[PDB]
Amino acid sequence: MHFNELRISQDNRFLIIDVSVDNQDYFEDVLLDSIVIDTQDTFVMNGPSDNPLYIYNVEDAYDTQQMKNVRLELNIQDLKVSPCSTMFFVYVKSKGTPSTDTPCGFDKDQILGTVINLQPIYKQTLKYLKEVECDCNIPKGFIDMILKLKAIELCVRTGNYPQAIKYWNKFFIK
Amino acid sequence: MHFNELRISQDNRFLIIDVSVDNQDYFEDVLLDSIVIDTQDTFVMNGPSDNPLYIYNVEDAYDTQQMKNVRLELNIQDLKVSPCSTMFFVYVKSKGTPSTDTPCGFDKDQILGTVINLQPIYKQTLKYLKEVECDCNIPKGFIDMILKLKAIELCVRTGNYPQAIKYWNKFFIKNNCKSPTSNCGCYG
Amino acid sequence: MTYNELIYMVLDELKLSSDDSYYTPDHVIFLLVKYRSFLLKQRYSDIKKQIPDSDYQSICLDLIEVPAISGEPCEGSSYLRSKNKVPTTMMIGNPRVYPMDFYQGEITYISRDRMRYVGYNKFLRNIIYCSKAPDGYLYFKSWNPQFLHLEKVSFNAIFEDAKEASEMACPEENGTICKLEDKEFPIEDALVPPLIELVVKELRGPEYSPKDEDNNAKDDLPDAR
Amino acid sequence: MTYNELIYMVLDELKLSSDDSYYTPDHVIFLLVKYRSFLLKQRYSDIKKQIPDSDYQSICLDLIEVPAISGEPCEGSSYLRSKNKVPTTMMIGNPRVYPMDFYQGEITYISRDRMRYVGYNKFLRNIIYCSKAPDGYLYFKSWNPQFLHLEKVSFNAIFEDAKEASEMACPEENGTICKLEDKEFPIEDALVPPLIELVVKELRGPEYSPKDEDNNAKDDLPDAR
Amino acid sequence: MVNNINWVKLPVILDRLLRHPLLTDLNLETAIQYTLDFISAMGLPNVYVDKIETIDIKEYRGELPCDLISINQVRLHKNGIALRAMTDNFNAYPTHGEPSFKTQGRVIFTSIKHEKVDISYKAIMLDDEGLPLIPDNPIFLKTLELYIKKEWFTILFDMGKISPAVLNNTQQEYAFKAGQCNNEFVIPSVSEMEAITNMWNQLIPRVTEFRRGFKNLGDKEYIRVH
Amino acid sequence: MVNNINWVKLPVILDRLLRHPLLTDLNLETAIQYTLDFISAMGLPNVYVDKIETIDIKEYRGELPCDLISINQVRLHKNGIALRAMTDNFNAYPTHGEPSFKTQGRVIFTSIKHEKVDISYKAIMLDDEGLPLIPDNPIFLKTLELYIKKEWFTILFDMGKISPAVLNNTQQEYAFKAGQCNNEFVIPSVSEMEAITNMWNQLIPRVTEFRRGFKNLGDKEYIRVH
Amino acid sequence: MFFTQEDYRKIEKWLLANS
Amino acid sequence: MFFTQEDYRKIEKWLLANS
Amino acid sequence: MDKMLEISEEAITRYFTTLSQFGYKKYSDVDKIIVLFFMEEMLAGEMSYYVTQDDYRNIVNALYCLAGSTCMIDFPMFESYDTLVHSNNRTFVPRITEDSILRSTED
Amino acid sequence: MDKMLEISEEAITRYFTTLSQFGYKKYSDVDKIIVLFFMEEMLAGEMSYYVTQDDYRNIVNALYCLAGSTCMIDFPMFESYDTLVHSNNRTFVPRITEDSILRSTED
Repeated sequence: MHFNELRISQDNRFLIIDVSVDNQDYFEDVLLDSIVIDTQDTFVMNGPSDNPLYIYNVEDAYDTQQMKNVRLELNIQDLKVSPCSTMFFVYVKSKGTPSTDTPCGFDKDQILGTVINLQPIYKQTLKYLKEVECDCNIPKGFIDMILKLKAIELCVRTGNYPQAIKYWNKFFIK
Repeated sequence: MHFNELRISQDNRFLIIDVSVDNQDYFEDVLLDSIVIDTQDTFVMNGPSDNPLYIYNVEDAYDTQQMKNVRLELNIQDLKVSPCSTMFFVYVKSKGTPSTDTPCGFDKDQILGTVINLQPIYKQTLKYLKEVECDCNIPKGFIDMILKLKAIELCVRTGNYPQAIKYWNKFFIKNNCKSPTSNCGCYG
Repeated sequence: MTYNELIYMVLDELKLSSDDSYYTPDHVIFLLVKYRSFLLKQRYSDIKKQIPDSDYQSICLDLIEVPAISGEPCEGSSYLRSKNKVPTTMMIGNPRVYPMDFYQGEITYISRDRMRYVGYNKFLRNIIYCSKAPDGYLYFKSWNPQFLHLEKVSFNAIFEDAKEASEMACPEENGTICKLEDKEFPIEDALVPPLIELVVKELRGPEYSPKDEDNNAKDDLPDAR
Repeated sequence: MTYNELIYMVLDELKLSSDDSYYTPDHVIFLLVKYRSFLLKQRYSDIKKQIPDSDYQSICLDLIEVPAISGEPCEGSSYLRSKNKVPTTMMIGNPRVYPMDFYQGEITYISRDRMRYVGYNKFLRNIIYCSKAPDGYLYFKSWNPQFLHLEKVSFNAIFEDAKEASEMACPEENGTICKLEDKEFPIEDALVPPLIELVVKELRGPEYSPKDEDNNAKDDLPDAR
Repeated sequence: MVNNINWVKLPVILDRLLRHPLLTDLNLETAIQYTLDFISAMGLPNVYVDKIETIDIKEYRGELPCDLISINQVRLHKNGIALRAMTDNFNAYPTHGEPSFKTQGRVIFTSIKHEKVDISYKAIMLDDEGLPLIPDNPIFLKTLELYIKKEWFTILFDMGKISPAVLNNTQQEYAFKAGQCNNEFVIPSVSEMEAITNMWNQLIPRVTEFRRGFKNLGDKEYIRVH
Repeated sequence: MVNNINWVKLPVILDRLLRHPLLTDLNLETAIQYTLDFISAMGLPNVYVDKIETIDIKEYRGELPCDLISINQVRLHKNGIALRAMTDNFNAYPTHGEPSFKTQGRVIFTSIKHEKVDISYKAIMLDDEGLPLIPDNPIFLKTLELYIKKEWFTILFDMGKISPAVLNNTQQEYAFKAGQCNNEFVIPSVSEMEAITNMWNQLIPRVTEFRRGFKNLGDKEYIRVH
Repeated sequence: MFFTQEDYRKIEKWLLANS
Repeated sequence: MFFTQEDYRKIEKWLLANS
Repeated sequence: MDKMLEISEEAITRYFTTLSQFGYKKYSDVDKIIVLFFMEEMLAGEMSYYVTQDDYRNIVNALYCLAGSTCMIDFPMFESYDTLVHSNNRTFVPRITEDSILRSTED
Repeated sequence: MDKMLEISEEAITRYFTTLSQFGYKKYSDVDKIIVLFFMEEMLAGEMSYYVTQDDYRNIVNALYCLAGSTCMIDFPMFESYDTLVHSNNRTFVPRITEDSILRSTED
């Protein structure tokens, strides 16, 4: 099970989630179960936390192949969070048993995808480039921002979300 | 032709390949011919080597949408190679003729995509991660690891495969990884 | 001048021309190199003077990354060492490691004892260091991780053995010189007559000494046989 | 240079080529090893001078925990010690025990008398100390119970007997050199011609001396037999 | 002090000593001892870490912190009144006033039975290893280098392995740099000269800054206009 | 200083040193070390780069800039009032006025809980490699040349490879050029002498230049005519 | 955590396992 | 795997609901 | 957890490996090893019943201070397939060159 | 673009070539390399959709400060056939020596 697109809308008003189940033959029995949204405040390592930001159960929408693909567009202001200074964690679940021929390690019910707003980062890069235009010297804040973004990338791809939030809160919010 | 999912499983077992011909009607006729796997030791500038690591002819199966899309789950132990210290070259040959009026260059019967295990490289980079916190000092290890990875990335994206092999040999050929245990770890 | 000229000058002064001679040219080579080192230390250790370029010699080194002790997470940072063992230098000249251009680069060559405590100064953190370890190789250390990428260097110094450094000499434009006898002997021409005199004095007396000639299960030297 | 080259230089200067020679190469090894220490003391004991890298050797030791006296409770804290007896260092060089990496770690080689009283300074309670006991072993002492886990150290010094420390030489990359003749002799080239001269002078006179050659139940040396 | 005490690790001195071929057998074990000797012989207060730590008094006695080297002041925790040196010879001994104190080892002998006292004391800045941490001031580094060099050359000269002229030159250089370092670490900064000026020029002298923690030693003395 | 501090690269000094064949074994490492040593020993304030940088105080503590060496002043961001040095021993420690500051390492101990302060400090002009950058004043270059030569000849004389007369001459020359350099960099220029003149001649003395950033220290004191 | 139903069924299955 | 208090509360409440 | 186990085993094995090669480890890092294994036995014992999710958050965010502190403790690696910027593999398929009253359309 | 990729590939290849010959490159130059490949990544991904023409102008004018800054980054060469002073290849073809009412006249 995987993500098709997991993006925040360019208008900074919707959080786009478009999930799908993998096309391989032995997820025929497997479906999509729920969508749980967490922020940098309510995250826990062991799956979604209690009192989450927004829970979604997918039988509610439909009345079986329609249930294998889902698309959500959440008005972020309705979630009562800041679209610019929020890092969303999007969990998904399966509620379904694959066949007995699955190769090992592929049978995992849950996934996760981190989300942030790239507009503030784009504005910071534009500001630093404007500074570079004057006298052709590289500000050190620009290199610091680049390397800290790469640090958060490494933390996310290695799954070390606690230190990822620590860096986010320490550098890209305050 | 294009690649949908080209990856090594994070458990260091399976070299995952998922090819699918383009959905545009120009390429309706063209079909996949074979899958040839090469490593940095059996690589040649043009086309696959005459001593590859694995061959798979598509036509030795059901023969049309099944022919247009093919997927493999090759186990690496059968290939007698190391998942982490190896860089695979995936060649896909197409059999057919694209209909005329397609813009040129799109009608490339052969496509190539490389593979590397990024987990051990992240393991190396985590050692220098915390240098980012420490101000007053340049995070030199972090920068060095990032540039080492991006050298391979750019040399791949520009088609400069020989220098990519040279950089892989210089940097990451001595990578270590936990060999997957044959007894399948049971969970779900 | 080459090894051949010096060797055959010593031999001709000794008149060791017959192939059936006890003292071969290898005796001459050994004595010449050891007396070279002896004369260089005798001249350039008492007080500091100018060493000409002729007593200096160059080698080519290929560097490989090695662990400090072994492959372990907590055994310390890795080093760069030459693939082959490095001749010992003489502490009389200007030893220098350069990146194949003498007039460029700063790769300091320091004492082995000093090299333990080095690089802590904030402005000395991008300087590459060298020292011939007790293993015999020339280890490299620095705090700027870029040094590990370095692949090939040269080393100029007044080496202890002229022969060892001559075997490791840099390739020339024409190519490698196969015979040691065709290589340039590393000594100034102002020191050559003393060297020839010392070596000829070394082998003059022995040249006319008696041998144990008889094959009789007996020591025949007391009888001057 | 190796033991073989020095040995055969001495032999060829003396022309002891026949197998039926009174003075065998073993005499040459003995004299060379003793005159090496003699020359090194004569040169590097008067006033402090730079010692080259050629005079040193690295031995590798395997440490074992031993009681201070016996297995009693009140007999003091235990010490580590080398499994085998260690060569005696000369007091002219830069002795150093290092943890298989010369450029890292702090193990201090001190005198026997000093090591009785070390580590009372609160900042020096984590420093490992070394000395050669009258037993002939290298004993280790510290106030930091972590030291007792140490398993291997290498000791670099100008050892007083080249043969002993060369026999204890550390394994090379290729492997151990079985024959002592193929190992490397520990001396600078500037001290080699004097060493050969001294040994050759030592055995020149005895080489041509008479023997008690008649088997007649008689001493035949007064008659120059 | 005009300059700032940026801290660096001890082997920064061995970076510099072992340039000299006659000092190549020096070690961190020797560096630690001679560095502590130099720190104490110089007695510069800017090299120590200012710390404050409260303790309780059981009966005219209190436990002292582990890292204490000197006491800037002692005061009562509740009043804030500072303590003086105890001139009394019979403090905690009865037969059949203003508070004071005395410190010898790990014990502080106050004149109060049961109270908590605040001690502002000085210690040594340590490293991640339990070792001393030295200033990187090149004057300080050069003077410490010369101290260690002078000691080692004194040993070698007692042995007869160093010419007397060499030792005389080393002692001369060390003496000049010792004076230089002493002045460098002592002469006030501009901000400290404002404190000294405010202390110096006082139409109505202030002579009771010991009761406070010398808080108002440096405040300006403002006279109203009439 | 009469002249201007035009910056030039470190290897200039090695271009000048290595003309002496007895100094051909010097390297950029030794140049860097002895250049830092010389810059610190002379302590010339015109060689350092004046910078101003604002920090925020958390609770009587603040983070200090990385390149700081000495602080000219510290003031409050909102009011602009300068901070004197701390005379207190119990600054942030409570029990059961005039602002001040104190700096030891990378931390500044001020007497204010939550405020921003401006710090005017001095650092080193650095090179694009990231190395110290020296003036081209040939008096400075000559004195640094003689400093490095004096250290090298001292080391050689310790081994016994230099005559005592040569070392004595080198020390004498370096001493004279050190005095010359100190007078070169410290004697006021014509405009600095105008500032000093306006500071000296004052019918109504000004004794509050520190509250401002010594801004009006050289301001001319005008008297109205009657 | 966010338990799914099937996990609860597993829990009661294994609890009534010692029935 | 790891449980907190709340996880046990959910599990026990869900047990009691269906008993 | 089953991972605090692995980290603790790795850390103490590295500790004793260093004490085998060298004869000294910084006690400032022995403190970190002590904290680490004390926490793991705290969480794998009878005291794991007193922890809320807020306590879990605090414990994890405090243990991550030990991650790259010394070579004995490393940053753990989890199986992750995410990133800060994701790829858009959606495809475009309009219906016979049609549009809505305002915009485009697909299948 | 397809040219930022080439410039970055050349720049990092030169960087590692220097680190092969030498063991040191200025970190003031590594900063320019970092800026360059960060821009290359950002413009060739999902972040380019926020780019206006003013943003493109500013980005190009900021990147050209990197052009001759180091040996690694070099001035790009584009296909151009122009100049500040263009040529005059027009030909004069008078007709029947005919002046117009005021001006001359050609075909």
